[PDB]
Amino acid sequence: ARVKGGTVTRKRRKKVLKLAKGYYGSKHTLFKSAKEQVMNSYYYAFRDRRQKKRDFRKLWIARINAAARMNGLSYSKLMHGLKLAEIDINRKMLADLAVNDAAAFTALAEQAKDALSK
Amino acid sequence: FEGGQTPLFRRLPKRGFTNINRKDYAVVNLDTLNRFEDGTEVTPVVLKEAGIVKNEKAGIKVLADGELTKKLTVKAAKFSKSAQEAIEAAGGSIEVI
Amino acid sequence: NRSAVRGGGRKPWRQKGTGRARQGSIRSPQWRGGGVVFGPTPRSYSYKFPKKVRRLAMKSVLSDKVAENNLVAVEGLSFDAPKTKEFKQVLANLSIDTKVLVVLENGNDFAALSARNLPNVSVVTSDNVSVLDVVSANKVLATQTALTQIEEVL
RNA sequence: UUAAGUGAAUAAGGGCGCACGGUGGAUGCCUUGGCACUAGGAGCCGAUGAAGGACGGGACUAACACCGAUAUGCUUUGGGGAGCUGUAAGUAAGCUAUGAUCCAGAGAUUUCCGAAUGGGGGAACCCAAUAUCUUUUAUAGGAUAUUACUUUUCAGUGAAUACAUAGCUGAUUAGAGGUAGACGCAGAGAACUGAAACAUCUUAGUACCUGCAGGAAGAGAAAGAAAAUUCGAUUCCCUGAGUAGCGGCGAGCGAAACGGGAAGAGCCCAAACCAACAAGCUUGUUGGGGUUGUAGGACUCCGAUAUGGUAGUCUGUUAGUAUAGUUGAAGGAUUUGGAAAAUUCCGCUAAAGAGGGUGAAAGCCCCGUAGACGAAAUGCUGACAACACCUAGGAGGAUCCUGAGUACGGCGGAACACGAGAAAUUCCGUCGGAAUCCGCGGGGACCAUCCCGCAAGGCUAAAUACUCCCUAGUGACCGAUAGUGAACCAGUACCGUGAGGGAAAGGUGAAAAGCACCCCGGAAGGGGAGUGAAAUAGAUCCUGAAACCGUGUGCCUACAACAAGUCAAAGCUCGUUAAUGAGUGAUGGCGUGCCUUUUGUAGAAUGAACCGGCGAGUUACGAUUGCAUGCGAGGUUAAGUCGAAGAGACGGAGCCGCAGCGAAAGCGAGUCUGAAUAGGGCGAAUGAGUAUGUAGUCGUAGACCCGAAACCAUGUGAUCUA
RNA sequence: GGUAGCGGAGAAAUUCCAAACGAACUUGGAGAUAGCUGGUUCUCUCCGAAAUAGCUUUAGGGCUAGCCUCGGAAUUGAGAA
RNA sequence: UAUCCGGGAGUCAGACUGCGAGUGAUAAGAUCCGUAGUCGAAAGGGAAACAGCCCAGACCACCAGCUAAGGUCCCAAAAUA
RNA sequence: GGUGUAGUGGUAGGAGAGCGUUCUAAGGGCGUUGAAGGUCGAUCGUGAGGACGGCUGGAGCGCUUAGAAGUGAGAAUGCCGGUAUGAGUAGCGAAAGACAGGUGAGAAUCCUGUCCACCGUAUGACUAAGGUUUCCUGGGGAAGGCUCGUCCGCCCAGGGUU
RNA sequence: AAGCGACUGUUUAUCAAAAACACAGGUCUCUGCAAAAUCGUAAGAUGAAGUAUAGGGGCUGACGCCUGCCCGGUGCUGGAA
RNA sequence: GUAGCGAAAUUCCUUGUCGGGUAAGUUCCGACCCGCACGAAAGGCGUAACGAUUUGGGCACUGUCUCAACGAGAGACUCGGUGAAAUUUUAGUACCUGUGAAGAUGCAGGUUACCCGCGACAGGACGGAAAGACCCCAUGGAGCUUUACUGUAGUUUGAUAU
RNA sequence: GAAGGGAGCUUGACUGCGAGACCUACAAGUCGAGCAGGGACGAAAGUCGGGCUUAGUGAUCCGGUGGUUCCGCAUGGAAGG
Ligand SMILES: [K+]
Ligand SMILES: [K+]
Ligand SMILES: [K+]
Ligand SMILES: [K+]
Ligand SMILES: [K+]
Ligand SMILES: [K+]
Ligand SMILES: [K+]
Ligand SMILES: [K+]
Ligand SMILES: [K+]
Ligand SMILES: [K+]
Ligand SMILES: [K+]
Ligand SMILES: [K+]
Ligand SMILES: [K+]
Ligand SMILES: [K+]
Ligand SMILES: [K+]
Ligand SMILES: [K+]
Ligand SMILES: [K+]
Ligand SMILES: [K+]
Ligand SMILES: [K+]
Ligand SMILES: [K+]
Ligand SMILES: [K+]
Ligand SMILES: [K+]
Ligand SMILES: [K+]
Ligand SMILES: [K+]
Ligand SMILES: [K+]
Ligand SMILES: [K+]
Ligand SMILES: [K+]
Ligand SMILES: [K+]
Ligand SMILES: [K+]
Ligand SMILES: [K+]
Ligand SMILES: [K+]
Ligand SMILES: [K+]
Ligand SMILES: [K+]
Ligand SMILES: [K+]
Ligand SMILES: [K+]
Ligand SMILES: [K+]
Ligand SMILES: [K+]
Ligand SMILES: [K+]
Ligand SMILES: [K+]
Ligand SMILES: [K+]
Ligand SMILES: [K+]
Ligand SMILES: [K+]
Ligand SMILES: [K+]
Ligand SMILES: [K+]
Ligand SMILES: [K+]
Ligand SMILES: [K+]
Ligand SMILES: [K+]
Ligand SMILES: [K+]
Ligand SMILES: [K+]
Ligand SMILES: [K+]
Ligand SMILES: [K+]
Ligand SMILES: [K+]
Ligand SMILES: [K+]
Ligand SMILES: [K+]
Ligand SMILES: [K+]
Ligand SMILES: [Mg+2]
Ligand SMILES: [Mg+2]
Ligand SMILES: [Mg+2]
Ligand SMILES: [Mg+2]
Ligand SMILES: [Mg+2]
Ligand SMILES: [Mg+2]
Ligand SMILES: [Mg+2]
Ligand SMILES: [Mg+2]
Ligand SMILES: [Mg+2]
Ligand SMILES: [Mg+2]
Ligand SMILES: [Mg+2]
Ligand SMILES: [Mg+2]
Ligand SMILES: [Mg+2]
Ligand SMILES: [Mg+2]
Ligand SMILES: [Mg+2]
Ligand SMILES: [Mg+2]
Ligand SMILES: [Mg+2]
Ligand SMILES: [Mg+2]
Ligand SMILES: [Mg+2]
Ligand SMILES: [Mg+2]
Ligand SMILES: [Mg+2]
Ligand SMILES: [Mg+2]
Ligand SMILES: [Mg+2]
Ligand SMILES: [Mg+2]
Ligand SMILES: [Mg+2]
Ligand SMILES: [Mg+2]
Ligand SMILES: [Mg+2]
Ligand SMILES: [Mg+2]
Ligand SMILES: [Mg+2]
Ligand SMILES: [Mg+2]
Ligand SMILES: [Mg+2]
Ligand SMILES: [Mg+2]
Ligand SMILES: [Mg+2]
Ligand SMILES: [Mg+2]
Ligand SMILES: [Mg+2]
Ligand SMILES: [Mg+2]
Ligand SMILES: [Mg+2]
Ligand SMILES: [Mg+2]
Ligand SMILES: [Mg+2]
Ligand SMILES: [Mg+2]
Ligand SMILES: [Mg+2]
Ligand SMILES: [Mg+2]
Ligand SMILES: [Mg+2]
Ligand SMILES: [Mg+2]
Ligand SMILES: [Mg+2]
Ligand SMILES: [Mg+2]
Ligand SMILES: [Mg+2]
Ligand SMILES: [Mg+2]
Ligand SMILES: [Mg+2]
Ligand SMILES: [Mg+2]
Ligand SMILES: [Mg+2]
Ligand SMILES: [Mg+2]
Ligand SMILES: [Mg+2]
Ligand SMILES: [Mg+2]
Ligand SMILES: [Mg+2]
Ligand SMILES: [Mg+2]
Ligand SMILES: [Mg+2]
Ligand SMILES: [Mg+2]
Ligand SMILES: [Mg+2]
Ligand SMILES: [Mg+2]
Ligand SMILES: [Mg+2]
Ligand SMILES: [Mg+2]
Ligand SMILES: [Mg+2]
Ligand SMILES: [Mg+2]
Ligand SMILES: [Mg+2]
Ligand SMILES: [Mg+2]
Ligand SMILES: [Mg+2]
Ligand SMILES: [Mg+2]
Repeated sequence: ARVKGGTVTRKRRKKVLKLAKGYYGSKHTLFKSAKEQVMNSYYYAFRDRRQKKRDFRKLWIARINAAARMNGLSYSKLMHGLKLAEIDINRKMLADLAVNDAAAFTALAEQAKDALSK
Repeated sequence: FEGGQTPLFRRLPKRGFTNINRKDYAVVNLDTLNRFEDGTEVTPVVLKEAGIVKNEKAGIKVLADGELTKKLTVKAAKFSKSAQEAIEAAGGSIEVI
Repeated sequence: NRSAVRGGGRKPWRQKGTGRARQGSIRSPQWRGGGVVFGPTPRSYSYKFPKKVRRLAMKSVLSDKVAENNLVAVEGLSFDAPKTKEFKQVLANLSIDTKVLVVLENGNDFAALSARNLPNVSVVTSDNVSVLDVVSANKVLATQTALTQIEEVL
């Protein structure tokens, strides 16, 4: 009852290689290099699915800060004022308003400043 | 093996001897004797046929572990004193084959 | 194994200096053409169950056939001469078309011969019947004398 | 126009994706051949020249195969019935219904070397003697037969030496050598290893060497096993049992009897004594006699000249069987197809629905199978007969016989599971050395009693071991890196002085139908034209992966520091298993491979050039635990017999459990210690086991795989070098 | 032509004995042994150490304990804070 | 959670930091103990990079929110508070 | 099955549950109207992995339940095969050749001629061993020849040792 | 001109050619012949078809001048109460 | 411990001290003798001749050197032909300072740097080659020694048999 | 309030044990009230299974000596355990 190698080996390695399409040279051509690279890609992918959330929050914060400065306020003062005024609009929506609906962002800033004054 | 520490058996001394004329008896108790009917003649052959004693060794010895309730004439290689008393008190008898 | 393969006595090359991986024989298992590590060896796969378990198994299969009503008992199977066409007609008369175990008493040679060549028919003598035969067969066609002998055997 | 600012596109080359090629031979499928076994057969061949070879034989002949100067074959007896002259095509020449080729039995021939044997020799070569024959006028030349050595027997010759003997000659007799890398018996006999070192011990009386064999061998007919009272040659299987024991009492080694089975078979001499013969009253030859332990036999009396048996025979007669063979049922259509066995529709056969082949998968096309039948010749077996060989009862003991340098003892070794130990029993060497029926040996030192037996002589079938071979089959065995090293011209090529080591290498297609002809080219090789179902099946020929190499291009790339990715993303290109699509990607964020080994490795520690294939905890027998099943104070069979190499049935011998305590006698739900009704220990009260399956772990085995320097035992080497 | 490995030969160097001689080469014991190095191939779920003590011709090995895991029994619940 | 019974292990090279001692020179990323933590076997955030320090334990998805250590002029998220 | 609460880093290592490979049995299927295998695809599942299409291919193969294992490779300076990198790089192995003519598809390299040059106690002439047809004649240019080749100690066919 | 070795020779094929080895000479010692010595289980060989002016073994090393003291210890040789 | 010789192939202290030789001499020669630790056949001292022996001095001679220059040839370089190898995890393969298994092309900060080559050099890749021979370890191996342990061939002595 | 010192008598520096504890990987080690046998001292209570406490020691195998109602390879002995 001999079980010769068969085709499972080729199938598994081909799956890895297909995962490695687009890599540089041997990193997509050769199974060993491809696998080693695919593992690093998995490591980076898992790590970046977390870093991606940080990056976009950072981006929204920066844009909100610019808009707040134009309206006569710092980012920190704006957020403190919004918390005082009970505004729960998050940073994603705030950044979108700053870029697209400048009037709406200005209205938000006015309420924030009023809460700060009170 | 103990990695060189003197093993336990080496620490302990040999003891005793085996008697060449050692005799062991197949043991039977009064509870097993209860399986027979009153007036029955209990014999080593009877026990072997009944399957109670497949190997009789040096002979059947009857012991008084349980309580006997039937009258029986018991034939065996040996009887404990308590076993003989119980058999006879039950109205039976004992014979040393 | 490496001991049985042909040749392979000498050391292929010296232990040190050559720069190659150290080797002991050209027949080592990692070598192409080298011996096999472990692998099949002649042995028996047969074991025995307790007699009581064997008897229970036989009774169980026969009882299962009867309960499902797949046991067809016939008064007798007589063929003046062996003729598979006649026996096939007998199966048709009994309305048996699936796999059948035909159980015959000893000596019913004409019945045995006439039935054996049918693709769906397995012929066994009442004295020689096994759990595997009964279980394989979808229906059991037995003669009355065969059933009597079976009852005696069990 | 001037000035300031912004500023795409381009690719020498490269990257990614995609498409198409090449290289290469993985994968799939397949199989010439293997592997492990079962049943039967056969277990030897050689001086009547073997095994193994060399050289030859064909119309062409390098190789294989076959054959031997009668050479690709001869004769004969059978089988078979149309082609045949092998592989192996191609010509060429032939044979064959007057029966070829082919198949089986028997026989003829069978060069040279080889034990090789007339002598020699560096195997397959050389040179002789004797006698007969042959060529030549004659020598030279050729053919045939004999010519080794030793052993047996005989005969003649024949020394020192007289007789003799020895030697020598002749005749006669039977040996040599090879195997089957197996099995048996014997002589001689390691080391690594284990003991965690090592010497006793273990490995192990193993490996190796040598001798002798036979189809089996060896053993075997009690100076036995025992002590239930009995059994009645030997061998082998189960069990006893990992028990009793042995053991630096360590590591380990390790029985036997009883019981259960397989198979069964018992017989001959020596001696006493008798008859004859011969020499020198005994003493050798011959024949009779006799064969043993509840002692036998002689010998002496009686009575029977039967009764049974055999392990004999190239003795037939007969049957069966082995080695060739003959016969052997049943399908046509329709659809797809190059092709039907596939599909569909109706049939038919089956004592045959095993299997193989046929243009794809066939019960009905072919070879077969079930079944029936068959042997001139030669073996083998069995019967029958014949011949042959064994085969006597009773009663007495007066006397005689019943195995001698033997048994046994001392010393020294060895074999018995038993390592000198308290050590029987068996054997070897050396020395000493008995008795003999009122006798002798043994029952584990030894003695007495009792019981059992009768050595120092021989033979003996069956059960048992093994398979180089032959025949017929089998396989939850391999399927071309596997399986034999070898599927193929393999023990070849190749390597080495030699012993010795030792490969690689399978697949066109159903069928060669193996690409006529034309075109470029010196060819090779291509493009057409053809064959074909298919030629991207074109001989490197099935499929045709990856590495690797190249052509084409959709996107990107010449201010950038990059473990090469991932996350975010414009632009461009494209449109899928239609999915909140795909390729590419300027630019930005983060970010030091995989493995091993480490306290800690991106590590400047180790491993990998890449790709593919192959490549490491298995099996057997035991121990133990869990889980599962059956039975349950019970559980269960082992060997073995029947049966398909099966299940199953029988087989209860044996094993585990139901009672323990004690070193042991022994006692026993207790027991041991102890003066003890005391205490305490171990047990019971307070019960579940056992057979099997399966899994985990362990032990014995190489024990998860690879790796030493080394050790030991046969051999091969002084063609280099001293 | 002779001397052959437990050996030969050596104007002597451990020197030569078929391109490696403190003991040739080949085959076999043999898969020598290796407490040493390397290697040991699919996946997911639950739990998850140790690098300590004692003894060891023992120190980079091993044995018992400690620490982990799986199953089970039972308790006047005995653990932790 | 502890015991106790049983099956299966691996571990016997530890490292650093804080605290308490010895050895050392009140040296060593030294050595040897005690004690706690971390690493080992732990990814993430901070300490530029930096196993052992500070914060904190990743079953997963999210272009949601609040905080820890540590930070808020630019690189670089947030006070030129 | 629903709700709730809690939990779900992990080496040595323990436990559990699965994926896939070959083969066996049974059942039920699929295949020249194209099986396995190969290749491509934007497909499904929590994982090992499973489908479905297009192309290639040309004859065997799935599925369900159970059973048995030569059952899974990426590393062993592992074995075998193939192919890379270095790289069109090292090297092409002691020395003199020139030209004309010829041959031929093709000439630095083959033939002929002329001059030149080299060895000449040899690099000449004989022989022994060893080699074993390498000798001669006629063809050939696949491979071998470190380039080339029309040529050769090579290949092919005949022949040659008195 | 000095050291070493007298000299010609020999040696680690393939890192050492030398002061190392050999050497003629010296000395000690064994050996009466089937010698001693050596190969071999033995037979049989060499020694040697030699015979103490010969043969084996140890040391020293041409030649020249020389070679002192110790016999307690260890070997050898002899002795034998 | 005599003769002889003695900082020696022997002298550690040591480049002993003194003298010769040199401008200058740890070497060399002569002498001295506190001979660490000479010494008489494992010979002492000396010695003509000899030495591809070791050592020091001198003459001659010179590219050995001051200190390099030129020339010839072969390779290297360009072209045509033929065409390897060690190595190699994949590489789009900078510098400084720092960090880190404490010596970074690859990590941090900063700096520098258009793309691809050719001829040269060898600082680095702890470069290649060889599983370090030094060192330590293994209850490894081998050869050798001896008043290590245990045996044993031989040799010898006695008893006994012949 | 002696465990230091002195005196008288003595031999408990006892035999069989021993609930329960400590220590501990094991093997071991340590303490022990109390029960019985038979005692020393003391009027009695009562103390005594060595010494103020903690070292003064060595597994097994093997062997010697003594005791023993144990075993005794057919049985009685023996040999030997
Ligand atoms: K381009
Ligand atoms: K011969
Ligand atoms: K054989
Ligand atoms: K040994
Ligand atoms: K060992
Ligand atoms: K026999
Ligand atoms: K056993
Ligand atoms: K031991
Ligand atoms: K007779
Ligand atoms: K056909
Ligand atoms: K068929
Ligand atoms: K016949
Ligand atoms: K004995
Ligand atoms: K006996
Ligand atoms: K007897
Ligand atoms: K094809
Ligand atoms: K491309
Ligand atoms: K990037
Ligand atoms: K290294
Ligand atoms: K008691
Ligand atoms: K008790
Ligand atoms: K059970
Ligand atoms: K079990
Ligand atoms: K193994
Ligand atoms: K194992
Ligand atoms: K020679
Ligand atoms: K020499
Ligand atoms: K446990
Ligand atoms: K600490
Ligand atoms: K497909
Ligand atoms: K395996
Ligand atoms: K590899
Ligand atoms: K290459
Ligand atoms: K290249
Ligand atoms: K030619
Ligand atoms: K010399
Ligand atoms: K000399
Ligand atoms: K001299
Ligand atoms: K010289
Ligand atoms: K020398
Ligand atoms: K002299
Ligand atoms: K001499
Ligand atoms: K001397
Ligand atoms: K001399
Ligand atoms: K002296
Ligand atoms: K003396
Ligand atoms: K001096
Ligand atoms: K000196
Ligand atoms: K001076
Ligand atoms: K000199
Ligand atoms: K010299
Ligand atoms: K010059
Ligand atoms: K490092
Ligand atoms: K360099
Ligand atoms: K050595
Ligand atoms: Mg594989
Ligand atoms: Mg977050
Ligand atoms: Mg072998
Ligand atoms: Mg290498
Ligand atoms: Mg093989
Ligand atoms: Mg005929
Ligand atoms: Mg001859
Ligand atoms: Mg050992
Ligand atoms: Mg025979
Ligand atoms: Mg037919
Ligand atoms: Mg049909
Ligand atoms: Mg023995
Ligand atoms: Mg004797
Ligand atoms: Mg005797
Ligand atoms: Mg008798
Ligand atoms: Mg026999
Ligand atoms: Mg093969
Ligand atoms: Mg293949
Ligand atoms: Mg092979
Ligand atoms: Mg194709
Ligand atoms: Mg092909
Ligand atoms: Mg710039
Ligand atoms: Mg640019
Ligand atoms: Mg380290
Ligand atoms: Mg490497
Ligand atoms: Mg020879
Ligand atoms: Mg020779
Ligand atoms: Mg030396
Ligand atoms: Mg050599
Ligand atoms: Mg062995
Ligand atoms: Mg956890
Ligand atoms: Mg010890
Ligand atoms: Mg430290
Ligand atoms: Mg670790
Ligand atoms: Mg961390
Ligand atoms: Mg790490
Ligand atoms: Mg906040
Ligand atoms: Mg900011
Ligand atoms: Mg400020
Ligand atoms: Mg978590
Ligand atoms: Mg398949
Ligand atoms: Mg495998
Ligand atoms: Mg590989
Ligand atoms: Mg280069
Ligand atoms: Mg040349
Ligand atoms: Mg000359
Ligand atoms: Mg020629
Ligand atoms: Mg020619
Ligand atoms: Mg060429
Ligand atoms: Mg000299
Ligand atoms: Mg000389
Ligand atoms: Mg040399
Ligand atoms: Mg030299
Ligand atoms: Mg000398
Ligand atoms: Mg001086
Ligand atoms: Mg001076
Ligand atoms: Mg001296
Ligand atoms: Mg002297
Ligand atoms: Mg001298
Ligand atoms: Mg070139
Ligand atoms: Mg640092
Ligand atoms: Mg640095
Ligand atoms: Mg980077
Ligand atoms: Mg590096
Ligand atoms: Mg290096
Ligand atoms: Mg090393
Ligand atoms: Mg007795
Ligand atoms: Mg006795």
